[PDB]
Amino acid sequence: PFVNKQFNYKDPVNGVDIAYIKIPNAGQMQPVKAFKIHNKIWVIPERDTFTNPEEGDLNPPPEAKQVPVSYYDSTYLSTDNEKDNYLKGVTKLFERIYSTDLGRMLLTSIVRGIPFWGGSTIDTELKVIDTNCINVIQPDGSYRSEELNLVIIGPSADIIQFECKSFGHEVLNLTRNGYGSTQYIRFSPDFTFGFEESLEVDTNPLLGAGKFATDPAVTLAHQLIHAGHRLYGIAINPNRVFKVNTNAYYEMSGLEVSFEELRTFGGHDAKFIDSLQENEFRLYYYNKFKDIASTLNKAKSIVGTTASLQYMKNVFKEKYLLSEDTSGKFSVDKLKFDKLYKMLTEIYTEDNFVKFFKVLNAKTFLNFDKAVFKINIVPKVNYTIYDGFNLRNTNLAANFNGQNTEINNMNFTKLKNFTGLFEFYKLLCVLCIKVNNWDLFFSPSEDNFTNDLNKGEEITSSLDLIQQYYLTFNFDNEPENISIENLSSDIIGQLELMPNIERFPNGKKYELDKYTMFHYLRAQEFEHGKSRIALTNSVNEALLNPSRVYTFFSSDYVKKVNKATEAAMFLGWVEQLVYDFTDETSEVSTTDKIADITIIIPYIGPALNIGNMLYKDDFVGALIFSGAVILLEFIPEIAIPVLGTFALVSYIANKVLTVQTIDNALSKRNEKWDEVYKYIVTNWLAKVNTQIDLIRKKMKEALENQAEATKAIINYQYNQYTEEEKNNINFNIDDLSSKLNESINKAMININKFLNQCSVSYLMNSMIPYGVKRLEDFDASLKDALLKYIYIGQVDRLKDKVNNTLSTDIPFQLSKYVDNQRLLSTFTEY
Repeated sequence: PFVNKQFNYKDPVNGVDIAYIKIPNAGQMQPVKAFKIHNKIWVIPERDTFTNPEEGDLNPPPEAKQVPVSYYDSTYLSTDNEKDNYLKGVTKLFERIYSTDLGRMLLTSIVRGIPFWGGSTIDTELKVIDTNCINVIQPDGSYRSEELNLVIIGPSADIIQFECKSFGHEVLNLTRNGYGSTQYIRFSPDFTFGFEESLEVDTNPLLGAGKFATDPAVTLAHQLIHAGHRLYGIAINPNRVFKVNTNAYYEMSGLEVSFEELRTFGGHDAKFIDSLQENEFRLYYYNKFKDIASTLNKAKSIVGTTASLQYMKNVFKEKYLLSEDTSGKFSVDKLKFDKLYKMLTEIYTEDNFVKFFKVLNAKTFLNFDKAVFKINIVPKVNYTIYDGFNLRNTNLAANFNGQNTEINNMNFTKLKNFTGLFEFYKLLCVLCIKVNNWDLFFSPSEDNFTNDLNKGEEITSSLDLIQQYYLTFNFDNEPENISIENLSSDIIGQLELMPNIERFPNGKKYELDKYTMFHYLRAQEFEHGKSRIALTNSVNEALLNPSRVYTFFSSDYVKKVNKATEAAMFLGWVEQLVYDFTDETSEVSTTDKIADITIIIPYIGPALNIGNMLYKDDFVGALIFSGAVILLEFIPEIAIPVLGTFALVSYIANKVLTVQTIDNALSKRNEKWDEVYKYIVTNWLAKVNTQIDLIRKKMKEALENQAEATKAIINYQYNQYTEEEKNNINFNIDDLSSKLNESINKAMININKFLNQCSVSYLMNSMIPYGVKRLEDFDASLKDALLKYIYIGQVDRLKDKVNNTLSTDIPFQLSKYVDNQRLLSTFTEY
């Protein structure tokens, strides 16, 4: 196990594994008790008031942070019992992460990744940096400095803001120049992020309603991935922000997401960056690693400890995986460094940890949080090492009911979040309404996507991979805690300076002439008023009178819900309403007049007002007329310029050299096809898939709103009765709620199928042909050039080979480019 001996906040100070410590700070701080849990890893069950002098208070600031959920409470982690609970939770979380294979990989890598000793001015001498060592005070009083790699401190006033911190150098960027530094992780195991999800309906038709609770193991794995990245000095510069346009009303106010976040999240999240930027980052960090190798080569002396040159040379060689030769020449081998970079960049990702834990979690960042939950995971009756919340041999093992906040009510408590539901907003009007900042579309800018297609080019002559990496990994030896000369009494250090993020303006007003989908979504909202709720089809009426609620069903539904009947036929009323709702939500129209669109669901038309046009049948007509363009709020700007014509190098009288040139030309032709396909797929994912995802989520929200509205109407009607009638009927609205939610799911599968078909048909009809035209022109410009190039020996055979190869376009295989069950499933039938 990771934690060898158990720790509690009552053990008297020892001086080896438990001790009062002092960490670097700008001023002077008092010693704080700390528990070492493994080699080079310590924990401080105290609130973060030491590393950040600016964060010297645990009270809510007047300006709320730009985070969808934030819980503030100064009382937490102030009592001894709370500290013991925190220590137990952290130990259990570390054990759970160490249980899995990928977690063991990550923990071994983090323990191995000791920072670099580049604090010396002499070009041939290595000296430890003060900002990477901490002091431990023995009971007698004589403190001793020690190295370390990780520190866990209870979060700051923002109790769920889990952001890694570090102490940098005056002129060096230790987090991105390959030097590395110890990472202080603000982690809290007693709180979790409670979000909603509806993508598991296909695999779990009996998926429960409500939100879901994120496993804290995933959050700790994310923070640990960030710490491991910053330990190896491969983090991306923070100014590389994923810029998003904010001028449009349908555009976000701002989403400060770094490229490091994209790299850490993994999965589809890692596909928002093009291959060019990834290659640039890889080459830049390769240059940094070779610089580090040269620095190791030129260094001859160690000052600060008794450790010899050989031991530290071996330690840093294991840290950076450098190919040192017989003469001690450390070189950055391309293959080993590439494997290490791939492992740290793509293997160590949140998506892989979600797959390994077998827990429900968000796939992209766009489905922001909605609640914060207080949890206790110290007792085994609530959370176990192996399975987590989804305990085995219970009713919570299947369908991920253990992580449900409505089924596992005993383990979760909904706390108050400080960020108001309409605290950050935009004012849209044509009745100026307030639309939440986190409910808006994600619009990437055109600058974030860069390509080298127009540049010329010259011709010369899954879990399986994780298992293989485990079989090829080593867990034999970890770096030792070598004695080091004591540092100063106070470690003077300053946190790494972060780039300033300008406050996004709040309450920007937009004047329009058409009804946005947000207006229609808001028109289907009520306030649980005691007065009778009336359904209507005019969105203007719903948005003016808050008692009225807009509905996109037929007039029969409105008539049926707007009538009045005594308790004699209410028993019939309930079943008629549930049957009509199930019928209308499950309605479908089949057509073949639009390519790749076999389902043309009409009621989407007036629900989200996608077509800017009232009639649903006219929406059917508009869809079969104009393809999947109507769904997208803003048409993405896809532009493939003229491809770089190949430059084959002539080789006179060397026939086999000519053959190698003609083979490399074909290979790079296929690779160019694949790369253009990948670029277009990335554009489709970034600019179109997010819009369809938001439309799907908003349609689910609208359906749930309609169900809640009709449920409120029937509840109000039932409340109007007498007590004897209520007892005789015994109308249990929970059963009807479950029935209507199941009808919502039965409609949701069809809605998912339709939207998946539309989002794949847009790629097949309006994005791929643009590239295919360019590459067909490229083939036309290449075949004649190659024919000129061949003008001795096997002339005829070469001509047949080239004509056969460039006669047909390479087939588009969506499987190799995007890995998702729904998209592949809908692409299969065509």
